[PDB]
Amino acid sequence: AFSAPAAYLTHQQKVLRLYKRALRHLESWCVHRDKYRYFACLMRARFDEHKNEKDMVKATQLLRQAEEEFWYGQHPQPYIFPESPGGTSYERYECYKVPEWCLDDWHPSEKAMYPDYFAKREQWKRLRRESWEREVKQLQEETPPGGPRTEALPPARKEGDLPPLWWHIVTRPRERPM
Amino acid sequence: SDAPPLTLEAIKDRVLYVLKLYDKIDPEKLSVNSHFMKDLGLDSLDQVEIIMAMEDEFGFEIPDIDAEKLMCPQEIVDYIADKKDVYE
Amino acid sequence: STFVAYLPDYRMQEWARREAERLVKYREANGLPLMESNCFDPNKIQLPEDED
Amino acid sequence: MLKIIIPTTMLLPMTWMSKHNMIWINATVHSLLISLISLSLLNQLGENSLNFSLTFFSDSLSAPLLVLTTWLLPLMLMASQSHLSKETTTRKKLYITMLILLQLFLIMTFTATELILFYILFEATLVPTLIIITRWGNQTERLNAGLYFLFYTLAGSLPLLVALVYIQNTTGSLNFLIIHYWSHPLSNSWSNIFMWLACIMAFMVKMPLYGLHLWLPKAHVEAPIAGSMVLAAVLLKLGGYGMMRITTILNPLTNYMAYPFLMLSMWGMIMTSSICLRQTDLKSLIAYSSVSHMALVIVAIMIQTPWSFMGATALMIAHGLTSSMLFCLANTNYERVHSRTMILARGLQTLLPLMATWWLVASLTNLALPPSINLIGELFIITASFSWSNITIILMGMNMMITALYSLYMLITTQRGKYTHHINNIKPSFTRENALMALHILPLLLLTLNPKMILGPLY
Amino acid sequence: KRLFIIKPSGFYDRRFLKLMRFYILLTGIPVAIGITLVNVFIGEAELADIPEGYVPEHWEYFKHPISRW
Amino acid sequence: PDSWDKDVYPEPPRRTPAPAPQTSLPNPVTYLTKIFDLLVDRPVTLAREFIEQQHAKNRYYYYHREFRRVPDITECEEKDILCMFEAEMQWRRDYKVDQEIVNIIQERLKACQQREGESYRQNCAKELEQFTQVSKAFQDRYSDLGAHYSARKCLAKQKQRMLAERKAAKEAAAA
Amino acid sequence: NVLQIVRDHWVHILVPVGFVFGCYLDRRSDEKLTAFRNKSLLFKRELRPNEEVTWK
Ligand SMILES: CCCCCCCCCCCCCCCCCC(=O)OC[C@H](COP(=O)([O-])OCC(O)COP(=O)([O-])OC[C@@H](COC(=O)CCCCCCCCCCCCCCCCC)OC(=O)CCCCCCCCCCCCCCCCC)OC(=O)CCCCCCCCCCCCCCCCC
Ligand SMILES: CCCCCCCCCCCCCCCCC[C@@H](O)O[C@H](CO[C@H](O)CCCCCCCCCCCCCCC)COP(=O)(O)OCC[N+](C)(C)C
Ligand SMILES: CCCCCCCCCCCCCCCCC[C@@H](O)O[C@H](CO[C@H](O)CCCCCCCCCCCCCCC)COP(=O)(O)OCC[N+](C)(C)C
Ligand SMILES: CCCCCCCC/C=C\CCCCCCCC(=O)O[C@H](COC(=O)CCCCCCC/C=C/CCCCCCCC)COP(=O)(O)OCCN
Ligand SMILES: CCCCCCCCCCCC(=O)SCCNC(=O)CCNC(=O)[C@H](O)C(C)(C)COP(=O)(O)O
Repeated sequence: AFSAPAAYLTHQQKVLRLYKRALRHLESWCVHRDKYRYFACLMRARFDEHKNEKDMVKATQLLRQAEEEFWYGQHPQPYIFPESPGGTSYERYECYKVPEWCLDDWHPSEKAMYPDYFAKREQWKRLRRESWEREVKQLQEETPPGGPRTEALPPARKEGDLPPLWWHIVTRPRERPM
Repeated sequence: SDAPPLTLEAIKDRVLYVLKLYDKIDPEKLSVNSHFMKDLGLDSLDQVEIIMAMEDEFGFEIPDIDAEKLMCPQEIVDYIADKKDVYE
Repeated sequence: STFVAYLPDYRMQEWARREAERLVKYREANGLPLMESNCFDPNKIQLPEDED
Repeated sequence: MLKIIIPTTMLLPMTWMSKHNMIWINATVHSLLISLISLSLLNQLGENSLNFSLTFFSDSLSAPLLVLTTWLLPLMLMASQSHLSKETTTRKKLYITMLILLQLFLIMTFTATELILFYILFEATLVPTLIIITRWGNQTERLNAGLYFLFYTLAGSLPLLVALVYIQNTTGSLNFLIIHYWSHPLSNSWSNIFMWLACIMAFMVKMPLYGLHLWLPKAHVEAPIAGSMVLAAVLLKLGGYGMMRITTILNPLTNYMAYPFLMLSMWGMIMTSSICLRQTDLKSLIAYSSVSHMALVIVAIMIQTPWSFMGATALMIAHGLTSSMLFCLANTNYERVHSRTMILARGLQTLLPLMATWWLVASLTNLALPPSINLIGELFIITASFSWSNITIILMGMNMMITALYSLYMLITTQRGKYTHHINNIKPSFTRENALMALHILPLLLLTLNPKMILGPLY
Repeated sequence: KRLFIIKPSGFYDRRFLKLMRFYILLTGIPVAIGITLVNVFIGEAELADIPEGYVPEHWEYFKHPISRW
Repeated sequence: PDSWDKDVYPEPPRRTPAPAPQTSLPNPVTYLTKIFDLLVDRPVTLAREFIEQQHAKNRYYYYHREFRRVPDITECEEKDILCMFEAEMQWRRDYKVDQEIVNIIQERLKACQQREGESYRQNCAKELEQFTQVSKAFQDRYSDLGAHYSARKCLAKQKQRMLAERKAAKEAAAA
Repeated sequence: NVLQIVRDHWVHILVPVGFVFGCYLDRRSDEKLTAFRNKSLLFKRELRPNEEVTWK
C-alpha cells in the first residue's frame, strides 16, 4: 500500500502471487504445522517442476489451469490476519484517528496545557510553510509536459530540500492513536 | 498490560533469528545488509517464503506489491518499523 | 412545564370518575343494570306510524 | 385571544425601532415570552371549545398547534442569525418581519371561527413564505421552487373558495359551531361528489398527498433554514387541521370518496420511504421523510375514528418538532462544507461528538422509538387502520421497517465511518447550534409525560 | 512513555453542557423546593359535602393547592 | 383504606394461613422482615406522621361539582340552537361518565384475574359476566358514531335500533 | 442618565404593554356577550345577597 502500482503485473508477479495465495489457503486447510510443511514442500516442488519453461503460450496455459485449480480448491473460510482487510480488527481503531489540523481549533485554555508540544508543533508548521514552494517547483521541473505517467514521487535532490508532498505521509495519526 | 513497546533492535533481532532458522541461508554468512539474491543466491519463489515467514513471525500481512521489493533484512526491519510506528 | 403539569382539571376526569362511582354504587344496590342500552328514553321518542 | 395576537403585532415596530446590533436579542426574547403566554391555551375543556369571541375560538386541536407555532419563532431566529451576518440592517429587519407576519397569519388561521376567514388567513400564509424562499434562498432553483410552491397550493384552494361561498348560500353560515350543530348528511350525487372534491383537494395538496407532493422536495430543499423549518413544522399541518375541521359536513359521502386517497397514501408511504433509501441530497432525504409521515395523517383523517384523530394530532405535533430538528442538524453541516451531498462529509462523530448525540436522538425520534409521541401517534393510527381493515398491517408494518432503514442509514453515512481527508475547516460546534438542538429535543421528550396535551379533542 | 493524544476541541461541548445545566437548575431547584414546601406544609384539600346555602368559588373544585392557585 | 368505597371496589375477605413451621432451621425471610421493619418501615411511618401533623394544622376542602339535569336532544326543536347546545353538553358529560363506568368494571375484572391465581377461569365468572353486559350496553350506545359524533347521531342510531326491534317483534308475533 | 437607558431600551416595553392592552380588549369583548349571563338552564342560580353578576 506504500508502493505505486504499475500499469500491469508481469507473468512472474502473477505466478508469485498465485504461489503465495495457494500456500496461504493450503495452510488454512492443513491446520497443523508438520502437515503444512509436508504439503507446502509438495506445492513448492509442483511449482518448481516448470520453473524454466520458455514457451510463453505454454507457461500462460499452465498458469491459467493453476488458477482454475485454485478457485475450485480454495478454502471457503481462509485464515485472515486480524488487521488485514477481511480480518476481525481491520478498521477497529479508525474511530480513534483524529487529524492533526483539529489541534488548531483547541481553546487557548486547552493549549495552555502542553506548552512544549505546541511549541514543537509551531516549529513543524513553520517548516511545512517554508518548503512548499521548493517542493512545487521540483515537481513541475521533474515531471513531463503531458503529465506524470506513474504515481511515484521523487525524493529531495538538493540539500536543504524535503521530498515533495510529505506532510500528510509524515503526520499520519498512528496505528494505535488512543 | 498489552504488548510491550516493541523497539527497532527487537525487530532486527527477530528478523535475523528467523533468517538464521532458514536452512537455505547459513548463519555465519548472513548479514543485516545482505541482498537475498546477489549475496545469498536465492530465487524469486524462495523470497516469497521468507516474506510469509516474516508475516507469521510478526503477525501481520505484507501486501504483495510491498513484499517483492524487500531484498535485505534491513529493508524488512525498516518496513516493519514504518508499519508499527517504531522510532527507536 | 411546571405550569402545564399543575393545570386544574377542567377536563373533568376526576369528576367523571366520581359520578361513575356514584351510579355504580346506586345501581348495584338497586339490582338495576349497570349500564343502559338506550341513552334516550323510549317514551319521548315518536317512531313513524308502522313498520310497513 | 388578542392577548397573544397584539403582542405578536408589536414585534414589528419593536424590530424596526431596534438598534442595528440588537434586533436578534429583542426578537428572540419577546417571541419566547409570547410562547410563555401561549402556554395558557392548553387549559382545555372536555365538552366544548374556548369561545373567546365571535371571531376567535380555541379547541384541544388548535391549542397544541398554536403552542408549536409560537415556540418555533425563537428557534427560527436563532437558526437564521448565522447565515444572515453579512446582510444589511434593513434586509435583516425585513427577514424578521417576514417571520413575524407568518407567525401572525398562522396564529389567526388556527383560531378563526368562520371558514372563510380561515381560508383568507390560510392563503395569506403564502406571501411571506414565497418571499422568504425566493429572496433568501441560496441557489438558482429557488425561483422555480417558489413557482411550484405557489401554483400547486392555489390550484387546490381556488375551488375550495368556490365551494365555501356556495355552502354559505345554502346553509346560511360558515361559522364552525353552527356548521357542526346543524350538520346534515351529504347525498350520493355528482354535484355532491364535486363539492366533496372541492372541499378536500385544497388540504390534500398542503399535506401533501402522494401524487401532488412534487412542490415539497423543491420548496423545502431550496428554502433557507427558517423557511424549511416553518414549511415542515407548521405549514404542512394546515392541511391536516383544515381536513379535520371540514370533515363534519362531508359525511356520509366520505366513506366511498376516501378510497382513492387511502390507496394513494398507503402506497405512497412505501414509495417515498423507499425513495429516501437512494437520495444523494441529505436535505432532500429529510424532505421526503415528511411526505412519508404525512401519508399516515391523511389515512387517519380519512378513516374518521376517535383513535385515528388522536393519533393524527399526536403525529402532526411530533413530526413538526422532529423534522425541524433534522433540518437544523443538516444546516449545521451545510454551513461548514457548503454542500448538501450526504457522502461529502463523513465520520463527523469523531470531530463533533455532541452534535453526533443530537443526530442520534433526532434519528431515534424519526423512527418512532417508544415511548416517544412519534410512536404514540403512529401506533394509534396503525391500530385504527387495523380496525378499518386487517390487511393494512402489512403496509403499515412495511413502512415502519423502511423508516428505520433510511433513518439509521442517514446516521451511519454522516456520523460513522472515517472522516474525509481533504476537509479541514470543520470547526467545533457553537453554543448557538447546541442550544438550538436542545430546544427542539427537550420539549419532545417532555411531552411523553403528558401526552393528553397533544391528543386533540377526542381524548 | 506518555504520548500526546490528538483530540478535537472538547472545550466547547463541555462549556455548553455546563451552561445548560446551570440555567436549568437556576430555576428548577427553587421550583422543586417550593413544590415540596407547599406539599409538606399546605397539603391537598379534603373532599367534603357542600354545606347548604353555600355556593363555592370555581377554584374550590380542585384539590391541589398549586392547581387551585 | 377509607379512601375509596368498598362497595364499588370489592374484594374477598383475605384469608391468610397461619405460619406452621416444621423444621428447626431459622427462617431467613423472618429475619429479613424484622430488619426491613426496623430499618425501613419505622422511619417511613415517622416521616408520614410528621407530614400528617403538618397537614392537620391547615384544613381546607374542595367540592365535587353538581350539575343540574337539562332537557335532552329529543325535546329540542329542529333549529333551536340553545337547547341543542345544552342537550349536547349534557350528552357529552354522560358519555364521559359511561366511559368511566366501563373503566371501573374493567378494573374489577383485572383485579379478579390477578387475585385468583390459577383458578381465575372459574372464580372470576361474575366479573366477566358484569363486563360482558356493560360492554354490550356501551357498544349499543356509542359504537360506530365515528369522529364528529353527537347526540343527534346517537338518537338516530337508537331510533334505527328500535325500528329493527319493532320489526323483529312483529315478525315473531305472526308465528 | 435616565435617557441613556430609556432612549435605547423603550422598545422593550412594546410587547409587554401590547400584552396588557390585549387582555383589556378581551375583557371588553366579554362585555358584549352577556345576554345569557345567569340565564342558562344548567347554571341559573339565585344571586348572593350582595353580588351583582355571576361573572364579569
Ligand atoms: C440536570 C440538567 C439536565 C436537565 C434534564 C432535562 C429536563 C429539562 C427541564 C424540565 C423541567 C421539569 C418540569 C416538570 C415539573 C413536574 C413536577 C411535578 O409534577 O411533581 C410531581 C411529583 C409530586 O407530585 P404532587 O402531585 O405534587 O404531590 C402529591 C401529594 O399531595 C404530595 O405528597 P405528600 O404531601 O404526602 O409528601 C410529598 C412531599 C414530602 O416528601 C417527603 O418528605 C416524604 C419522604 C419520605 C422519606 C422517608 C424516610 C426519610 C426520613 C426518615 C428519617 C427521619 C425520622 C427519623 C430520624 C432518625 C434517623 C434514623 O414531597 C414532594 O412533594 C416531592 C417534591 C417534588 C419534586 C419535583 C421534582 C421536579 C421539579 C421541577 C424542576 C426540575 C428541574 C431539575 C432540578 C431538580 C432539583 C432537585 O413529583 C415527583 O417527583 C414524584 C415522584 C415519586 C416517585 C417515586 C419513585 C417511583 C419509582 C417507579 C419507577 C421504577 C422503574 C424504574 C425507573 C426509575 C427512574 C427514576
Ligand atoms: C445531562 C444529564 C442527564 C441525566 C441526569 C438528569 C437527572 C434526572 C432528571 C430527569 C427526570 C426524569 C423524569 C421522571 C418523571 C417524573 C416527572 C413527572 O412526575 O412529572 C409529570 C408532569 O409532566 C408534565 O405534565 C409535562 C410537562 C409539559 C411539557 C411542555 C413543554 C414546555 C413548552 C415548550 C414549547 C414546545 C412546543 C410544544 C407544542 C405542544 C407527571 O405528570 P402528572 O401525572 O400530571 O403529575 C401528577 C401530579 N400533578 C398532576 C399534581 C402535577
Ligand atoms: C395523482 C394525484 C391526483 C389526485 C387524485 C384524486 C382522485 C379523484 C377520484 C374521484 C373518486 C370517485 C369519483 C366519482 C365516484 C365514482 C366514479 C365512477 O368510476 O364510478 C361509477 C360512476 O359511473 C360511471 O363510471 C361514470 C364515471 C365515468 C366517467 C368519469 C371518467 C373517470 C376516469 C378516471 C379519470 C382520472 C381522474 C383524475 C383526473 C386528473 C359508479 O357507478 P354508478 O352507479 O354509475 O354512479 C354512481 C355515482 N352517482 C351516485 C353519483 C350517480
Ligand atoms: C393541485 C391540483 C389540485 C386540483 C384541485 C381541483 C379539483 C377541485 C374539485 C372540483 C372543483 C369545482 C367544484 C365546484 C364547487 C362545488 C360546489 C357545488 O356543489 O356545485 C355543484 C356543481 O358542480 C360542478 O359544476 C362541478 C363540475 C366541474 C366544473 C369544472 C371542472 C373541473 C375538473 C373536474 C375534474 C377534476 C377534479 C378532480 C381532480 C383532482 C386533482 C388532479 C352543484 O351545484 P348546483 O348546480 O346548484 O346543483 C344542484 C342544483 N342543480
Ligand atoms: C489449496 C490450494 C489449491 C490448489 C492450487 C492449484 C495451483 C496449480 C499447481 C501447480 C502450479 C503451476 O502449474 S506453475 C505455472 C505454469 N507456468 C510456468 O511456471 C512458467 C515458467 N515460470 C517462470 O519461468 C518463472 O520464472 C517462475 C516459475 C514464476 C519463477 O520465477 P523466479 O524463480 O524468478 O521468482
